[PDB]
Amino acid sequence: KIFKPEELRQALMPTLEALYRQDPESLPFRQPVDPQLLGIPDYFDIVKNPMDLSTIKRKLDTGQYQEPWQYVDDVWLMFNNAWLYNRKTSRVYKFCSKLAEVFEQEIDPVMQS
Ligand SMILES: Cc1noc(C)c1-c1ccc2c(c1)nc(CCc1ccccc1)n2CCN1CCOCC1
Repeated sequence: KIFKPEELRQALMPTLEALYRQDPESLPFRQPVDPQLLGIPDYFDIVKNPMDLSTIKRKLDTGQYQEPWQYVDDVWLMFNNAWLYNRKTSRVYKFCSKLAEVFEQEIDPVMQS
């Protein structure tokens, strides 16, 4: 499959928008994790490949995703990072799990079409 980056933007962006609409659950994911602001100086040791919603949006706007799985891989990276770093009892871990449930529902049909 050859992929049109504006046709992929139009197909994929509503799945990203689905994640942004979740409030409060998307709030920690809207900008890059800032370890200084959050007081978590080991974050970049543990999380080698950070990702967040703003980064995925800018990637999709600059035509960075040659094919849709690369996009799906970034969304999962963002989730896996938050699950790796955070305790299971934490607000952000539980928000991650909600976002992942939303994403799975949204992306399923879109990757079909
Ligand atoms: C994502 C992710 N992965 O690991 C952590 C830790 C986060 C993360 C990532 C971000 C998190 C956050 C947790 N909790 C909050 C709000 C509470 C807070 C805690 C300490 C200091 C200040 C606030 N935010 C901050 C959310 N703000 C909202 C407004 O825009 C900037 C980020």
